[PDB]
Amino acid sequence: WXAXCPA
Amino acid sequence: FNKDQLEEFKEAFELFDRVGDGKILYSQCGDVMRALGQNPTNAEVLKVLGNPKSDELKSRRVDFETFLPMLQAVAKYEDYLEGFRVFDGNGKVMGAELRHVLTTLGEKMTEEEVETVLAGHEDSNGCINYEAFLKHILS
Amino acid sequence: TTALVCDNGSGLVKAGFAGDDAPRAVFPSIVGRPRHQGVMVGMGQKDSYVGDEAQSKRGILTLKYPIEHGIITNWDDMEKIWHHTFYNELRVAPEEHPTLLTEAPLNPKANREKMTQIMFETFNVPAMYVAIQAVLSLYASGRTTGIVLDSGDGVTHNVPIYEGYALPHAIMRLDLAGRDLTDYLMKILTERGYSFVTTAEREIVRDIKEKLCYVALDFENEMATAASSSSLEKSYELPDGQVITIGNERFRCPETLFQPSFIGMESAGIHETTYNSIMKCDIDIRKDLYANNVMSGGTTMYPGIADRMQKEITALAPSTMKIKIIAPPERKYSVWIGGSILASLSTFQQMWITKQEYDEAGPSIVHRKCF
Amino acid sequence: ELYTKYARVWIPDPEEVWKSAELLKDYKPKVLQLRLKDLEYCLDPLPPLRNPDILVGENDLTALSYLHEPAVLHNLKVRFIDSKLIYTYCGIVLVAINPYEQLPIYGEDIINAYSGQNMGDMDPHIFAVAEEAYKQMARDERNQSIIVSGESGAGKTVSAKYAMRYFATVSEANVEEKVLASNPIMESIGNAKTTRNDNSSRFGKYIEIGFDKRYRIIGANMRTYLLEKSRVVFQAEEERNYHIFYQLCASAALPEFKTLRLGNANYFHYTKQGGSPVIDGIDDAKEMVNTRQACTLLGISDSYQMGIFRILAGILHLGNVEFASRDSDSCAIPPKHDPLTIFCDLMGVDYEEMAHWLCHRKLATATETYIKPISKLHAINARDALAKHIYANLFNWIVDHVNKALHSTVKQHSFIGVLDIYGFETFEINSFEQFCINYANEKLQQQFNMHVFKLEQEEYMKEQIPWTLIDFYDNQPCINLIEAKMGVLDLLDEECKMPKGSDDTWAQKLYNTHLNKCALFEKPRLSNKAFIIKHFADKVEYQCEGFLEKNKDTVYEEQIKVLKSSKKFKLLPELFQDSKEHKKTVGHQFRNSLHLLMETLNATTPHYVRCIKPNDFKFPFTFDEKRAVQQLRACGVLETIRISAAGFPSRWTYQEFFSRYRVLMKQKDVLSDRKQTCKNVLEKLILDKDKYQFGKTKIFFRAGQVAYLEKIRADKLRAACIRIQKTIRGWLMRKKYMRMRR
Ligand SMILES: Nc1ncnc2c1ncn2[C@@H]1O[C@H](COP(=O)(O)OP(=O)(O)O)[C@@H](O)[C@H]1O
Ligand SMILES: Nc1ncnc2c1ncn2[C@@H]1O[C@H](COP(=O)(O)OP(=O)(O)O)[C@@H](O)[C@H]1O
Ligand SMILES: [Mg+2]
Ligand SMILES: [Mg+2]
Repeated sequence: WXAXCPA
Repeated sequence: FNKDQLEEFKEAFELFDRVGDGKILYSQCGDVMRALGQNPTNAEVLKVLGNPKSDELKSRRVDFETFLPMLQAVAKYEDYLEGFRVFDGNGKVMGAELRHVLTTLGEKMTEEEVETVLAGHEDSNGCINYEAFLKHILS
Repeated sequence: TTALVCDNGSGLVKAGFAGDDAPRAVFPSIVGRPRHQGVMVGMGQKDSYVGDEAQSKRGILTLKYPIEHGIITNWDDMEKIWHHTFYNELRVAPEEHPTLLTEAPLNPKANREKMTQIMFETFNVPAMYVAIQAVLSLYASGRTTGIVLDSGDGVTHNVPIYEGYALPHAIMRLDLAGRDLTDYLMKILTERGYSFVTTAEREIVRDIKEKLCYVALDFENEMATAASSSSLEKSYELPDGQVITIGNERFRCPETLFQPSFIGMESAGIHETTYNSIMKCDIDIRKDLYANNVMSGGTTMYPGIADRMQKEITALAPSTMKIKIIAPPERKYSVWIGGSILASLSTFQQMWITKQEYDEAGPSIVHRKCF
Repeated sequence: ELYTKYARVWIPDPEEVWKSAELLKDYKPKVLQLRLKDLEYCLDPLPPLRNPDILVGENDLTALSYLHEPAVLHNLKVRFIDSKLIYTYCGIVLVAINPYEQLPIYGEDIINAYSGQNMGDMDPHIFAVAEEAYKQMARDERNQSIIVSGESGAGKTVSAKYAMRYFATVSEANVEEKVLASNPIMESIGNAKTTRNDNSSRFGKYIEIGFDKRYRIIGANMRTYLLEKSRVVFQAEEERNYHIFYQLCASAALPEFKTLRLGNANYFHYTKQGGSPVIDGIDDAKEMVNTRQACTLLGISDSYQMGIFRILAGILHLGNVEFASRDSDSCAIPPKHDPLTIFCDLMGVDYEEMAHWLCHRKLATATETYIKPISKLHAINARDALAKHIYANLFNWIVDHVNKALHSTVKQHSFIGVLDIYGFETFEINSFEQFCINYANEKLQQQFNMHVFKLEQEEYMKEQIPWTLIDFYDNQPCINLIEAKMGVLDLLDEECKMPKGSDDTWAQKLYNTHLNKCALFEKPRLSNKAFIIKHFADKVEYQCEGFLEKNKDTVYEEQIKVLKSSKKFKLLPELFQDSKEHKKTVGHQFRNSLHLLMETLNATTPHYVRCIKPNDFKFPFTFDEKRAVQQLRACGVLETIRISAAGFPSRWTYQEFFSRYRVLMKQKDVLSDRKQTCKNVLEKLILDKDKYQFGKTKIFFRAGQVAYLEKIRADKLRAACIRIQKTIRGWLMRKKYMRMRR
């Protein structure tokens, strides 16, 4: 992703 | 018409009286007019008679004096020739075609009338010279 | 002309033509690169590998996935995976054919924009569309009311749909998926003394997960039982003919979908998220959602998972309600198949975002028209 | 405007589509008085007008001076009842009315009497068109084909008998006998009983007569199109499926059949549905023996005849197979079930393998193979698709053996073709079978409307004056409405796919898409269930009910493989012997097949034969106004009449006009080049050339100008003739005087 997770 | 013609016409008229009263029938009026040199249509004859009913046409009798105004009224070549050229272009006319049209079209005649008009006018081939037939019927 | 219909999972690529019975190319969505200095001059040189080539060579290679958690995260390799699919797998010039692209329901909105831009600029696709997975599962399963549960390699999500109205607030995404089952399986396998460290070695584990794992109907009874006997224990061969032997350790991984605390998620787990997705919906709908529960995606394939889902959800729902689970063996394909149907419907021809309409409007258009 | 007192005029009667009236007082430049029991009448801001009787009874209808449904309707009535003349022409069209009474007219004398003879010169007869087709195949090598069109029950097949028999005589080989012997085969497999008659044709049939380089007949080729596969499974109350089932069922007692283990027709789901097994007036029971004679004479060995009936027993037994459901999702045949047991022993496949594949759908990919259970409704739709897939192949194979016998082993130079296809149609329920029938008739009548326009343009380009004066009715917006994407067939195919779909949701999509968009589609007031199409003839209302179950085929490859393996008898592997075609829905198969037919006929000059069935009850040699009008509308004849009527309907040659109207002549009328005479003479006679065009060959008048020229002919005729009779009586009685006086 961009925040709460690695992607 | 002068008095002499009227006298001759009255004499002829009296010759046609088959009942003896010196009169003819309305139905004889046309025959007398044509016999006296007039050529009225049947329509003209009925018109000058006043479109008479069957009964007076067959039984009412008139003397010459009552006939006379009617004769006067009835009395008062190139079209006939073109009319014959209608039924022709060698100047002849078939007897069969003229017979058919005269007995089935227009003012249809009886076979006896047609046999009396056409008698002697057809040749061995059965052709009528209409100029000759016209001269004959004008005679 | 026919629409190509394409799915990018995290885990696989599933591809074919609209109106096929089943997908025509399947392969892993994986790009390999050589870890090494190649020794032999005059060997052929491969700068990279795409898809199942890399799966063949894997012991020599770094294997990267361009997609994880349903997000495209490095683009120049994903472009390579599509280039491989159109030119090598299906052997079509894509410039002739329209296309469908497939995506998880909440993911970052830039993902749609770039996924559009690649198609129109790079290939000059005639027209395109992007469709929610748990929608297409309903087309495949022949229904217009249900709660889909769909779980990929990389994302899991409920979607309630009722008579063709998708119901946005209802819709809840988890990021548990078969990948995090896999990593957890490696960490438990270390407990029995096997360490599967590298990327290809991870995929070796992933085949174990696909073959041997099953869902405990009662967790506590079998967790006692595995202490009580050999009987559950079962064994498998590594590629080199090593044998490895696995006990309760094989069911315990499926169980992390039911108790995410094992992985250290905070959230409910798929049963409780399903029931909460129902409860967020209106009371009128609910009797019909309970009537249809559609398992989708590959993660649901585990033996018995449907019977676990029914047993656990029963204890939450009111006693009278009929609750019923629907689980066709197709289901791993069912998200492709639904796209196969959808792209063939003549009504759909209105929907394609056309190359003209994009070239005029620009990739913002995908947000407006598509969903 | 001129109508005299004592003209005659036509008025609509409730039960005779027109009645004649006279008009009792002269109309004036809005109220009327007429004699007929005596009535006033009225106008809106005219009645039709009645042809002078000489024109009545003429064989060519476009000879008439005034053209309107009354003038055609009674002219055909008088020709049919009074003169006994069934055959009539309009333009190129030939129109036929079946007597239900045999005639001399088809005799060999007449056959020779037509041969060689130009289309005007005889009186009309069916041979006259075939003769034209032949001589066009002479003049240009191009093929000529003949199109025979009309209601069920109106003698299309008979007109084919005559069209062939003409070539059989005028063209040695058997082929006339062979084809005439073929009929009970195709009529057994392809003809059916429907609400308006038994022995209707449900398919459409096309025969090519083949010729060598010198136009001796060599032989013939049989093609079939537009087969109504959907009837085989499902039916509406009055109806039967195709006769061959009932004939076979009626022979349950007979020993050869006895192993087929048959039952009275009520016993089987496909026959049972209509509750109406008996054809009135004809028992089918012994008609099989006439079919089997026809087959044997036409060379199907008795082994294959037993095979054909074995398969039909198979299909009827298949229909009784039954599905009981575990679930919404899944259904299984009950564990011991009689018709599937019989079906297996008839067709030599393992009971358990059909019991498995009926129940399941397989799905398989390159890596993986899956077996799906399927619901009761899908198991039924599977069985019915299978039954249709057996039947339409069996049909298409029997047609091929008939073709083997009928082909002739010499290179064919060219061919003339005879087409037996069923007319545009209206019933007081209409259903997808009628939707297909009326779709086909739309294409056919387009081909006609365009070919006519070509031939009129040709006849104009014989001549100095241009085409543009012509305009013609155009079918294309309706064709698109049915045919073209997002159209009334397309949404029907789509509703098959969409996950839950019904005649209601289909109708809803129809209205959403079209209802307010296009002038040719309408909803009735009183229901959602149905819709109306304004076809070229008429508005037809079709129900949505049952379009879907009739629309649908999907064959399971894995079921048909079970049969295709069979080892008991050698027909069944041959039927299948032979892709996407397994997918297609009935409506799409019909679209394709109609395009095959239409490109078969677009390549080929048409000739046309109608049939208009004079009365419903089949009373002999008698007529009803109302049916005949409806037929003439449905055959586009009334449309063609109106179109010509505002056209230039009349043609004369200079010779025919001048020779007729010499009665009008006076010597300035005659100048040695007759063209100049007519073209001069008319300039005074009629207001302008706009009424009367001149070509190099011909003289062309507007409508109504004949009746004026007739009137002036009669007027001048009596103007001369009564004046002649006036002199002939005049002199004849002059001579009567001179003879009587002397
Ligand atoms: N039969 C199976 N049983 C259990 N897990 C499976 C099975 N098949 C695939 N998986 C796992 O689930 C994921 C693949 O599911 P899939 O539906 O292909 O994901 P996506 O739809 O995102 O491509 C991978 O992690 C794979 O290892
Ligand atoms: N020209 C004709 N001469 C004699 N009988 C005819 C003629 N046309 C029709 N019929 C009668 O009506 C029927 C018309 O043919 P049929 O094959 O039964 O229906 P169609 O030919 O209209 O499909 C024949 O069975 C016959 O009884
Ligand atoms: Mg998926
Ligand atoms: Mg017939």
